[PDB]
Order: sequence, then structure tokens, then C-alpha cells
Amino acid sequence: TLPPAWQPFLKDHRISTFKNWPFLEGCACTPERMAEAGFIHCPTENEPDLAQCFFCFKELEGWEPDDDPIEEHKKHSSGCAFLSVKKQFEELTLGEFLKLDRERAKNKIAKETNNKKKEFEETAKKVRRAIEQLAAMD
Amino acid sequence: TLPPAWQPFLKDHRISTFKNWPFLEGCACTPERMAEAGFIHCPTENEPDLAQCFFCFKELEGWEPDDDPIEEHKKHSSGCAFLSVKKQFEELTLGEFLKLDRERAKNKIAKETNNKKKEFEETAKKVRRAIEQLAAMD
Amino acid sequence: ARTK
Amino acid sequence: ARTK
Ligand SMILES: [Zn+2]
Ligand SMILES: [Zn+2]
Repeated sequence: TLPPAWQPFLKDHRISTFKNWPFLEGCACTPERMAEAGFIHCPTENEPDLAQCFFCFKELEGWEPDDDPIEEHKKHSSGCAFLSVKKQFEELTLGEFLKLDRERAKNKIAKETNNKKKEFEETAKKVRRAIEQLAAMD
Repeated sequence: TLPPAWQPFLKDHRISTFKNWPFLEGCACTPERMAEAGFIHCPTENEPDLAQCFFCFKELEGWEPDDDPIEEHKKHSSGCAFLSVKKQFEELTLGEFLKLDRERAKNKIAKETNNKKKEFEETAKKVRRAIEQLAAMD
Repeated sequence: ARTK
Repeated sequence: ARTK
């Protein structure tokens, strides 16, 4: 057992998340390929094919059989450092692993910051709309 | 913070154990040199200069100022894999680190096995001595 | 695929 | 040094 917070760096842990993934053999976006590209399966009732990059936390859905997970990851999150990792996990140096883990942590902060901004703006629009109606009154 | 069980692989953690080590600047066996060689300070009332290799668990005492910790470690525990580690911690690969950690674990089992054997033999000698006296009786 |  |  490696420390639970470091498990997502292991491709086999990532593959294990795809318990009910619908795209299997014959498709480009098989669980092996999705896990290779850095994705974990995060299904919901609303979004059963929802997948998240463990490293940059980009969330993608609406997968089709011909979707190449690497190509999709590159298209939607071109700055994700995981995409530049050419080595296998075991070949990473400790220094490299630690640097990747700090970059992942910065990414998680960035994702939370982004979700907080989005939530606030949803509210600010509704508020702004209401006040716009009042201002429109004599 | 790295997982507490992996801290002993860090030279600075090892240096920190030498709170009351008596051999400082001017000596060969300074805390820096002792930590470099793989030693942790494990003092007792009985043995205040007792030091243990974190990796092979060899225990050495009776240090003199001119003792070179590497040379002592080599003399007393020539098979310790730590002595063959040429890289810094951060330069180790994950695969290499994991292999070193499995070898350390084998070493810890080996040390416990050894201490159990020693304890048993202490008892077996006393018992054997007693029965030897009885056999010596008519 | 597309962003959620 | 010597073995404990
Ligand atoms: Zn990513
Ligand atoms: Zn040793």
C-alpha cells in the first residue's frame, strides 16, 4: 500500500475506478486508455460517463466510442503537466514525484478557486438581473 | 511531511536524532558524518553513544573521535545495501526506493530474528548448565 | 467529449 | 566503534 493520496498516480488504481464504464473493447476510449490518459471515472445519475483527470481535475463528459482520451485531454486541458510525463511511475525520481505532487496540489486549489468563482458569478448574475429590473422602474 | 516510516531515509531527519551526541567539530564522527553513513542516535543510560543504522539495524557503540562512520559501518556491516547507494534520496527512482524499502523490511525481520535467537540461546545455556550439573550427579 |  |  502506497499512501492513499498517491494512489491516483497509479494507472491500475485509475483503471479500477471504471466499474461501469460503457465503452469497452472496440472503442478508442476503453478504461485502459482512459486511465493511461489520467482519467478517473466519476459517474453521476446526471452524467454516467463523467470522467476527471486526476492531475489537473478537468471534467469531461459526452464521450463517443471514437474519442481518443489523450487527444481529448490535450484539446480540453492543454496545460496539464501529466500530459508531459513520458516516464512510467516507477521510473520517476523522488524529486520529480514530489514536484508533480506540488503541481497537482496547485491544480486542485485552482479547480476549487474556479468552482467558487463560477458559483459566485451564478449568484451575481441573478442579483444583477433583479437590480436591473428595479433600475428600469421610475 | 513524507510518511513517518520513510523519514529515516532523509539525512536531515537522521541528523536531528543526535541531540546530545558528544563528538562535534574536530572529530571524524560528527552528527553530519554519522547521519551521512546511515546512523541514528539511540542513546541509553548504559550506552549514551549508541548508534543504529536505519537500514540494516546494526548497533554500534564505543565511538572514538577518529572513527570514520562510513568505515565503521563497512567494517561491522559489510552487506548493508545502504552503503551501495550512490545517489541522493531525491535522485532515487520510485522503483529503486520501493526496492530499498523492501530490503530494509527484510533487514528489520532479520534483526528481530537475530535478537530472538540470542535471547533463546542465553536461556538455553543456563538450562543446559543446570542439567549438566544434574547429569554429573550419581 | 466536452467540458462538464 | 564495536558491536553492541
Ligand atoms: Zn490533466
Ligand atoms: Zn547499515
